Amino acid sequence: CDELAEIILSRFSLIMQSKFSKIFLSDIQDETINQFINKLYNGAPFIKTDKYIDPE
Amino acid sequence: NDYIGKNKDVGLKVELTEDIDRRIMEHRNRFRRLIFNRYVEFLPLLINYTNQNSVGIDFLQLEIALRQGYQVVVGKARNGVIMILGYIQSMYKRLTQDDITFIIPDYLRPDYALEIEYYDNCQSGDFIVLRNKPVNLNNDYQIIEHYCDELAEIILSRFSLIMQSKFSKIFLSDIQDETINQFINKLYNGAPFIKTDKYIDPEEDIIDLGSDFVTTALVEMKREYQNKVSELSNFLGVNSLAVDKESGVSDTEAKSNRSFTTSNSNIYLRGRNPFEMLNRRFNLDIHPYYDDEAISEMDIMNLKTDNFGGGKV
Amino acid sequence: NDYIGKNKDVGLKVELTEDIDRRIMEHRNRFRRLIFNRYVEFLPLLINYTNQNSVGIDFLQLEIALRQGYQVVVGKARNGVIMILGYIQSMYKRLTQDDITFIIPDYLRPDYALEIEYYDNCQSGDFIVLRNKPVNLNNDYQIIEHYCDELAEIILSRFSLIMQSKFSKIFLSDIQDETINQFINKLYNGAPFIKTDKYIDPEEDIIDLGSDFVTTALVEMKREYQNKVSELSNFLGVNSLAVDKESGVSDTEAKSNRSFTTSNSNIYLRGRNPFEMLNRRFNLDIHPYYDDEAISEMDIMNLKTDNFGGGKV
Amino acid sequence: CDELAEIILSRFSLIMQSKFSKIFLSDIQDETINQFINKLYNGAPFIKTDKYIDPE
Amino acid sequence: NDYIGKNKDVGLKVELTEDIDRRIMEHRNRFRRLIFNRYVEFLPLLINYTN
Amino acid sequence: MYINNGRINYNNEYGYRRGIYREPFYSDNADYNTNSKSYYDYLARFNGFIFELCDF
Amino acid sequence: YNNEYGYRRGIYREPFYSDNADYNTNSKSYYDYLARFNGFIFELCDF
Amino acid sequence: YNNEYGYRRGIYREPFYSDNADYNTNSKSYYDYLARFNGFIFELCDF
Amino acid sequence: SKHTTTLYEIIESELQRLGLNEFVNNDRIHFNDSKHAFMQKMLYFDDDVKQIVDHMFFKGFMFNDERIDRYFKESFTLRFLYREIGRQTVESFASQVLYITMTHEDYIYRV
Amino acid sequence: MFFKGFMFNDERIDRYFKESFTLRFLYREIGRQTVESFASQVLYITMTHEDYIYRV
Repeated sequence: CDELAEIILSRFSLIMQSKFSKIFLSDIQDETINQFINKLYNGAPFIKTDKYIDPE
Repeated sequence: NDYIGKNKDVGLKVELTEDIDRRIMEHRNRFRRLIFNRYVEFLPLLINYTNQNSVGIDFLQLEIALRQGYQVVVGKARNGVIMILGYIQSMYKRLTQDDITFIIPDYLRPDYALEIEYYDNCQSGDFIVLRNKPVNLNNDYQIIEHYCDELAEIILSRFSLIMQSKFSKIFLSDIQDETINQFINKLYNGAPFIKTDKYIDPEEDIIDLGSDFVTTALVEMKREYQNKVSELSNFLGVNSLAVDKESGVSDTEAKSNRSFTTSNSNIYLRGRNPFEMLNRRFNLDIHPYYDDEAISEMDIMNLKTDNFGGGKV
Repeated sequence: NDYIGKNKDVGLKVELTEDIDRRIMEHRNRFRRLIFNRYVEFLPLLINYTNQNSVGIDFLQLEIALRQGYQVVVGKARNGVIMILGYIQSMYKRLTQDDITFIIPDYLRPDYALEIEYYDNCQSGDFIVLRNKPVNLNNDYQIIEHYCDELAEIILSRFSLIMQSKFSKIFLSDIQDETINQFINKLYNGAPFIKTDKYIDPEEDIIDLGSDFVTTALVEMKREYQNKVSELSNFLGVNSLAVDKESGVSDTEAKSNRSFTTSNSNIYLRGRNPFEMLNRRFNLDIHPYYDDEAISEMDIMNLKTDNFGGGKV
Repeated sequence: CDELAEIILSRFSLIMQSKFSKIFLSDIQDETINQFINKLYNGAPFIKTDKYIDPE
Repeated sequence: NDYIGKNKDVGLKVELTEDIDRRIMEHRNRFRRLIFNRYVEFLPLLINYTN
Repeated sequence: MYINNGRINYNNEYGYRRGIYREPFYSDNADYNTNSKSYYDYLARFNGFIFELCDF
Repeated sequence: YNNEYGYRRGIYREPFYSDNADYNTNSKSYYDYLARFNGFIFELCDF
Repeated sequence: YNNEYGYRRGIYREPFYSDNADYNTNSKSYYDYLARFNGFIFELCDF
Repeated sequence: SKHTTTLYEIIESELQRLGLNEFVNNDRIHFNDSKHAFMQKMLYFDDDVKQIVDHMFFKGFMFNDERIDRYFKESFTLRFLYREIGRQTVESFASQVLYITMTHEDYIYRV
Repeated sequence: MFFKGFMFNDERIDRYFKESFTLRFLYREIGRQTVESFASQVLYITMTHEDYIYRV
């Protein structure tokens, strides 16, 4: 049970650690991001922006 | 000339991108509503009862009433025929027929009816009280609402990938270089050999624009869509465990838990347990079972041909 | 010499690109209309009934009327032969034949008919009332519209790939260099060995235009097209579960769910439940069943050869 | 149930996050994008532009 | 024309990101409650008796 | 768009009419499902007023 | 005129002579031009 | 006019003339502007 | 202007505050005057438009040289005539513009 | 219309520059919808590249 407890400690820590997110980098109050997220979350096959947002 | 709708003073319209975005959102909402409603219709039809010709119960109304949560009563009426009496209201001493809120015409109402009880080996009584589940801690419609949210989001992603995935061939040149129009005319029709000059540069001035997600995004999303539909069915009583056992699929092969979905189906089968009391009082054989199969023309032919069942994955 | 249609003063035509784009758009719209109308076309024929020779009932009109939403009345007329009496144009104590909105001729109108009810064990009555679905929360024709929109988008993408994917070989040289014409003539005909000089090197002056999407996009789009037509069929009653059980295709092998498509078919089979009331009243064996099979010459010969069915996946 | 609840947080956060869109980079009011998207979304086997907007 | 619910003076709403995060959190809590209650629901029915 | 007591004023009525069917968006009548047709049809709102103003 | 046999939609264009036209529209978009035109309609009524 | 025969939600806009407007909102955002407006409503009552 | 206002809208609003009218003018109505219209005025960078810009965007920041100031602010207001301000309000956008101007004042002077 | 009230000091420079501009784009469709937005962009480009145009 000592060997089983350690594995569960590692297995549970991996569950809580494994959480994914999408991170947008921009100026701290650039209201384009909020508009961009609103389009992206909903359906948006095509989004038009400028060169300065640099999606890649 | 060409046809367009009669002029209706509507004002200016938003561009095509906004139209497409609203169409995708409306498609997602419509799909969520459709699937929730369809599961609501499918729910009452899951459990079916054998030997329906024995008594005049009209089992479909019974199942519908049970699924909406009523405490339905079935028993013998003044005719002497077993039928759905009125539902019991409010309260969960033997019920002396004054507690039934009858729904039958007035002449078919027993003057003296007693609930069949497990004391006395169910050998005396008149009616039976049925409940949807033996112990109920969940609103079954909340489970459907829980997973339709997850199904709506996947469809929103799956439909957005369909509208996004459109390919085109793009020619780069001067804005009115009439060579391109000639070049496209040859290329679209049959043209094994086309002769041009060095300045058109086919390797880099002609660029193919693709979805970039057709290979992986479309395939992986349907896999996750079918997972969510699988989890919704297993959570409720919906199952295909009879066929799964014959085919030989496994828990690892088919991403589901047989033991979990088996017990969920038992929740409603054991809810119809009071039918054993009816089977014991009057000599009848009414046993609930899961309506696994919708009979088919091939199934009817297969039974006659004796070539029925089988198939190993 | 050549033939050309008589001069029609239509004006000036737009270029090939605009004509091709309009043709693709009309093709997409035409496909959407065709598939929606085809599904509406073969919707009534999904369910079929056995022992049609027992009663003069005209099952085809019955199914069409049920699908359109009517509440068809089936019962015995003055001739004494079971048929389709008129529908009921009212929302849903015994129906007394006054509520029936007759469509049969005058001489077939019963003077006194009573609905068969589950009281008295369906042993008395003259007619029954059928409805398309037991619980009716969703519009079937809307489900077809929801998926025909997703199928129409794929055909736009699939057809745009066929038109785009045209291959040709381009020769780069001087705009009137006659060495190209002699080169193409030799190359197109048989020419194992061609002799030129260094100023036209095939490594760079001869390039090829390719779709760049034939390897992947044509396969993936069709695979996604087959999913939506499969998702649409499973959502409705359309299924092939009788064959799938014999072959042994698993839940993950064919990207679909069995429990979902089984219960969907059960909505319409259980909708024809009142036909059980006819059997008890007049001794008859009429049971609905999904029409899973179209009779073939091979099948008729397979019956006599005794070799029917089999196989595995 | 505590370990199953953490997974659903991670599984559902992946469904909401995983939304695909195609971004066009150009000038903020360049009308060539609107004509491009309209052609691309509808059927358009062949599109003609110039070098100043390269799809690569 | 368009339909919108009757004006309710609720105040100012937080942005889409906060709403989505709260929705995900409530979804997780709801699933935990549902599965725990379902296991408690079908626990009594595991064992059955003959005759 | 009417002359009352010898004075002409243009009032913009906003009578609301709602149709049951959504616009098909796939019929051949809606060519390209673009914006321009709306702009073309907007200016027809002023035809009656223009004629009455010319007469006045 | 517009005589024809086939029913290909919206591919035939007709040339015409535009004797006069004023492109001086004092707005940044067609929407703002139409708004300015509504204002001008009101003030023309007043005038 | 707003006559419609096909219903699509929220894609049609109508121009209008904005005779007057004041964009000089001494606040860093709409939220703080509304807070300032509450304060100003109390001050205006007193005045 | 689908999200926030454009520079043209703010300048037009301030010009309307000043009391100017583009149509009726001096008892003769012109739809597109080409002299008093708000457009063809912010493009020629009239004195009123320069005062408005100096009041709102570059809050009281003026280069010593007159021609440098005029050309720099004309370029700024011409480049972003129809663009929408990034921030929620015009004060935050004005503060950002003023900061960027002050930080690069030496490069502007030399260039 | 396009270079709204903008003239270079020299007559020859101004004439040659503006005529080369109106020749290179004689048959090109106009960007940015309305004329005035395009005129503003052209004026911005000219005022920005004044020194280079003058010396070239």
